[PDB]
Amino acid sequence: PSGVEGAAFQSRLPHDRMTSQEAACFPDIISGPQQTQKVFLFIRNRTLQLWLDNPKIQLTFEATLQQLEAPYNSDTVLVHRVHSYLERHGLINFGIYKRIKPLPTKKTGKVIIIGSGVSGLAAARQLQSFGMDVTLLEARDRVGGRVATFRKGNYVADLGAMVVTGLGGNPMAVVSKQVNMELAKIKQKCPLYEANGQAVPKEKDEMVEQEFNRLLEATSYLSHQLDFNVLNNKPVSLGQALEVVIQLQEKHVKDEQIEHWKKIVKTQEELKELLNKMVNLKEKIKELHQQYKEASEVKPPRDITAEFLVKSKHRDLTALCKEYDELAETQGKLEEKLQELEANPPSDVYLSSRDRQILDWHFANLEFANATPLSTLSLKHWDQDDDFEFTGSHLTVRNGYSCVPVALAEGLDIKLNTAVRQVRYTASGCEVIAVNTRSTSQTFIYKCDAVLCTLPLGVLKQQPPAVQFVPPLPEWKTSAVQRMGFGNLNKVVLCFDRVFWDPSVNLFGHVGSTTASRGELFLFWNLYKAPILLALVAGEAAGIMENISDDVIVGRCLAILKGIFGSSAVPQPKETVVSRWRADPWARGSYSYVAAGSSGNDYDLMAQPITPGPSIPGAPQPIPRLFFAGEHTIRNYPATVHGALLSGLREAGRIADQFLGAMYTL
Amino acid sequence: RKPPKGMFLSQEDVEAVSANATAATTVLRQLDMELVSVKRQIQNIKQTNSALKEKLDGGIEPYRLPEVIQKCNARWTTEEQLLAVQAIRKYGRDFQAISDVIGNKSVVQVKNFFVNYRRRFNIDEVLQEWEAE
Ligand SMILES: Cc1cc2nc3c(=O)[nH]c(=O)nc-3n(C[C@H](O)[C@H](O)[C@H](O)COP(=O)(O)OP(=O)(O)OC[C@H]3O[C@@H](n4cnc5c(N)ncnc54)[C@H](O)[C@@H]3O)c2cc1C
Ligand SMILES: Nc1nc2c(c(=O)[nH]1)N[C@@H](CNc1ccc(C(=O)N[C@@H](CCC(=O)O)C(=O)O)cc1)CN2
Ligand SMILES: [Cl-]
Repeated sequence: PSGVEGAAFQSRLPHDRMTSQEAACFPDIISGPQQTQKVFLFIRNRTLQLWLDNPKIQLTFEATLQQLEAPYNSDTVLVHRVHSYLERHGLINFGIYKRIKPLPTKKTGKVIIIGSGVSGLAAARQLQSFGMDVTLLEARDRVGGRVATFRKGNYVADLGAMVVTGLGGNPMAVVSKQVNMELAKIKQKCPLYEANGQAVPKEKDEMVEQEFNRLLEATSYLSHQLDFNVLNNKPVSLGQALEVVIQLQEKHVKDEQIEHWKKIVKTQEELKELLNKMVNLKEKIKELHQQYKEASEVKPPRDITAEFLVKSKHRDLTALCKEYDELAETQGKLEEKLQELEANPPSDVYLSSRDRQILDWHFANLEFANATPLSTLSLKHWDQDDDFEFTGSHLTVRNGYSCVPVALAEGLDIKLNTAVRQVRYTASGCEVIAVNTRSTSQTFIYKCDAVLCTLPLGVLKQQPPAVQFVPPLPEWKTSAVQRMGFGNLNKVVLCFDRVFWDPSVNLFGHVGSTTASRGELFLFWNLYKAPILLALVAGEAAGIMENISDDVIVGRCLAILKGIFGSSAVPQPKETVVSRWRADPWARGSYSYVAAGSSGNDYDLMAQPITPGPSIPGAPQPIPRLFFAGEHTIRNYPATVHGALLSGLREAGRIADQFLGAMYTL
Repeated sequence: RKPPKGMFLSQEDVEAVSANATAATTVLRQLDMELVSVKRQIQNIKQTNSALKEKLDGGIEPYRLPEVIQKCNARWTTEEQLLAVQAIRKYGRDFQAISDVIGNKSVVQVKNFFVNYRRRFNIDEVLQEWEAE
């Protein structure tokens, strides 16, 4: 989209309609005349346009007002209100931009942010901008968390987030203009090689892909039309549904085979009844002929009964011969009708074992995208976020995604190697207990007005806990934590000192031998101008490979590659890295997924701040004090970098609203 | 709205395959058995029909009588009247047969004969005797 409407679209807003959030801050406007609403929308869209046109610099209220034509600049209060609203909610003036108005010298309020991945960093920048005192506590010796790059010389390879999933409506589009990420498109051509190392003809590839898509569509029918979402009081998983659909297709193949062979028998039976008639008729004819001869041998002269006998038998014989010729005509029709059926059998199987292996590659691919086996995904909600996908091609950060968090960290107060152990939140304030990761005896106490927790869902799930909340979190929250899924997936980085593969081929697949092992090194990426290959480990394989040494993993990789490019070809790698996100105590998995038994609503529950009870009995309802962000807290964009970024922007706005108060809601 | 084309999925099907842990394997084996059962039935009739065909080997060639064409005649010779009377006795109403037997008299000519000589050849009395056979 273009113009002011493009700005709305790029900000994930409907251009011609006010949002729920906007209603809450502009109740006077949304409940008033349509014309006023249109004025508001234009001011909002235009303000967004100005910011998006040049996000490398702070868009001020004055700057905004100066670039609105009449009569829109004829209501300065409304403009100021809209501006503060957008600014507060992070729709403008987020990221890294050179500021015009210096930061307020005296700060207001103290916030401790747990974790310095993208959600934490984004929130910190916002809070600092709003004038709050902010400190981030990070367990690792680095920033960016699940955004982890690997460097040696010029070789650069992401072990964590790697893809920017389309720029249309993506906040990373603004970030990419602010930071100098080198974005590169991803050619979707992906040849596959069977376990024996020989390539898959692109006949099969297409057919199997189409079937894979047809099967997904089929599970959606099972879910929405037949309401097949519960089985034995248990939520149905995508895996289960697919197994059912496949079994039904196998059943149909056998049902058709049966009806085909039954048509043959039915016809085969008509034939035998006709043949029996013919055999009996031939006997009758053979007998009549003999009689007709005996009659014709009574030489004339002859009385009229003798003559009658000859003529009579003659007629009866011809009549019967006519009957036989008719039946012989029918015999030729049935005989040919059989050579037709015998030549046209219905298909033999639903899937040849080769077909099934290739199909499993596609499932492995889906298991990789969702970082979890298909048997764990909710059939009803696994794709609940599909309607919010961005437009444009998927891209990779050529110079490593870490450039983003590293940049976002500039000028923030971050305490590295500080692992939070306990979070105390009271009517009067919070205190956070943390230790030094390099010598656990060293203890730190941080007092603040509010705590923003961006601990990964994997960490929140840890049992026994890694981080203790005092008082314990309420059941509505802990249950949401128990219900949601936290997946896993791994990468193997193979650095060579020379190329040996097709450099224009962006990525290619290895088709596993069995279903069990479908996710084992099923895909290889060739992503940089550098000579590096990245191997993926997905589904059930992800968890198991983590228990296997690097050498055995790398050995398997080389074995696969030798099978594809030739044993002579592929040289020994210069360096290798294997990720193990599940074992990583600061992540304990890769990212969330909608588990069977869960739903999107759980993501909302993860987001809801906690407000402690009163310190003094009979005292008024406190302020909320414990807040949450992270990839696992944003229903519409979960499991991504943009999702984490948006979650931080959201909490920063909510915290600032709570402790600095809104100006803009009169 | 509906399942993708060629994919088959009824309420009834689904319930059967999901009723228990190995309901699917049961369904598929019970069909493998019905399938094997019907190919035994094919082999058997194929063999039955092979034998029956070899019984009709040679067809009805030695039994054909090269049949003469000969034109009509609206005149009734004594010979023909007697042939007809006997033909009626054997075949009854069947005008086509009676015509064929006499050889030179059309169906209409035969039908007429029935009326014209009904009296003289006690044709009703003859017909009632064909009816007792
Ligand atoms: C293998 C993999 C590939 C991915 N690929 C993509 C992709 O291609 N595209 C995409 O958009 N997204 C991708 N993601 C998702 C993306 O990386 C995450 O959604 C996002 O980076 C998470 O941000 P966060 O701040 O919510 O989480 P985190 O980065 O986990 O932030 C949390 C921080 O808290 C720290 N912490 C943990 N415990 C403590 C403690 N006790 N005390 C103090 N600090 C603590 C962590 O170490 C971390 O720095 C991928 C994720 C993985 C795992
Ligand atoms: N939208 C989209 N969103 C996502 C995922 C996805 O997978 N696609 N997966 C999760 C995030 N992790 C990844 C991991 C790998 C890739 C990746 O590399 N994907 C394919 C795209 C898959 C697609 O067609 O949607 C590509 O080559 O561009 C993208 C996101 C959650 N959000
Ligand atoms: Cl690390």
